Amino acid sequence: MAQMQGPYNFIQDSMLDF
Amino acid sequence: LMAQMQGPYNFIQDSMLD
Amino acid sequence: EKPSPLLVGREFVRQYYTLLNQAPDMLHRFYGKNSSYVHGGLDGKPADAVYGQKEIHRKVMSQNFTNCHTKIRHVDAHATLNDGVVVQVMGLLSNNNQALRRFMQTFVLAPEGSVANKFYVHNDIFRYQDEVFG
Amino acid sequence: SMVMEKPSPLLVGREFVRQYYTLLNQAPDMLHRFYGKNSSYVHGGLDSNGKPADAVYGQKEIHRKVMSQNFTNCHTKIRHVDAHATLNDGVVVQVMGLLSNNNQALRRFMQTFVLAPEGSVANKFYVHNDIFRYQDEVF
Repeated sequence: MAQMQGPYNFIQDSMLDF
Repeated sequence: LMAQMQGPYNFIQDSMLD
Repeated sequence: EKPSPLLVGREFVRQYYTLLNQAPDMLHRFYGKNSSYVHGGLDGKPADAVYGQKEIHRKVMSQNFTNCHTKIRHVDAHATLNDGVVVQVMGLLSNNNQALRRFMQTFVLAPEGSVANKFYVHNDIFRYQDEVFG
Repeated sequence: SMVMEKPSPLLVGREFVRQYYTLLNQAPDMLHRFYGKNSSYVHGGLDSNGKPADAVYGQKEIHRKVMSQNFTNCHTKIRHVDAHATLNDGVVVQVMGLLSNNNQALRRFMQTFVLAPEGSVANKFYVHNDIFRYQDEVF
């Protein structure tokens, strides 16, 4: 999750209900 | 061509070339 | 109703590769002022976009499209931003009765905004496979 | 501290493609988070008729399908990436590379993405569109 560091953010909240 | 290019949707704009 | 994206997609694609074949100097009629076009090319790197009919009419001819044959082997279209349609075409294209070449192609179609069932190409991304898998 | 990078279509496409294929490989059970309620997804396949497979919508559906294609130690060579401005400040990305899965064979892929502005946070995007086809499956 250190590799997902960048100038722009593509990662959203999880709509996975459970 | 003119007959052949007729279809249910249109994709042809006006020729914008002065 | 809001058109079917694949109905729209197959139809643009048969229209597109008909004109490319028959009247490729009229191929610019598909684009607007701000539409991206890149149809393959090594400089020697993969080539850059050009914007709007006038810049597009140009590049089109800068490629000597002659007796241009195409076998479209798959089309996939889908609803996208602002009742637009993203289109992914795979197929083989022969120019000037030379080699038959595998291509990837992406199109974004945007409603014209005036007549319903009218669209225009916002975006056009073509690549010859032989220029990338060397 | 650091001022924000402008959302240069090519930079957004390059940064998103390293994350996409990094997270596919290291964590495919998370890959469902790049997507939104509306998002559309298709990733190869040849249905009963032997023709290319249908697509699904929203995170849950997409996750479902991602988990069903068992991605183990999925490696990716990426041999070209094209990214252009599209509607409503959205970025359309054409990706050409090879994907080996489970140390099975490196097959060549054609892949269209559309990244959309996310609306709430600056420089934040969601994958509106994810069309992935293998070439052996089509040629």
